[PDB]
Amino acid sequence: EVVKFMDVYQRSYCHPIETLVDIFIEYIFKPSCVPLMRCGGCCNDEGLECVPTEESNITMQIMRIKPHQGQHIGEMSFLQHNKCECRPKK
Amino acid sequence: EVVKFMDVYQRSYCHPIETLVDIFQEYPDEIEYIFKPSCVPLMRCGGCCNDEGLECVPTEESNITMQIMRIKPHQGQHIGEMSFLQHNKCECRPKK
Amino acid sequence: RGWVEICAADDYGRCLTEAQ
Amino acid sequence: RGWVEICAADDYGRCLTE
Repeated sequence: EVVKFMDVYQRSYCHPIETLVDIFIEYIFKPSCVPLMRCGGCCNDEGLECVPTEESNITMQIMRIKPHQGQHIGEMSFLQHNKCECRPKK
Repeated sequence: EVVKFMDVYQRSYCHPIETLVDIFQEYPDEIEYIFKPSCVPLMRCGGCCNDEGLECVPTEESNITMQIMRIKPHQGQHIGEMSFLQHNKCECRPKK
Repeated sequence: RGWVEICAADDYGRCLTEAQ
Repeated sequence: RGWVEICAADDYGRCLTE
């Protein structure tokens, strides 16, 4: 039926949100995209933007496939946004 | 803690995911107004497919109603209901 | 698309009350 | 970048040795 103002306001405010980010002729990676925390959402006025303020890395198993020839599990390290702030644009 | 392949794969496959969408994308002709918040959380198709000849697109859509504040600079503000597009179902379909 | 008025509101998004 | 091999795997991502 209707999402209430307080809830729209809180859920939309600048924070880390799960984002499916593509990893990038010989190999295919699977999956080709990973789920990572990325700063998003909005701030109280158009002069402010949501930016990352604390970042860290997360390791995930990714399969590397050489089609019709082989397929190996490997680890890859990706960037995470742990914390975000609204700051003046420029 | 290393995320195991099975979890990375299930979590990133094509599906509707909460996306923070600016309101001007859905309401572009509203330059006389400031909306607050200026963006809203919506389910939109995201994620990847198993083949590069497929693409993650919506296969069922509907609208969702949210209470938004609409500000007229120097002339007060009102709360109202606005309606936004959301994706209910998504599939990996041939690019064609 | 579309707007359905609910109320005139304060700066916090809470509806204003009538004076009388 | 920096993909580090762990093992040859099956279709489910399990090492073939598993």
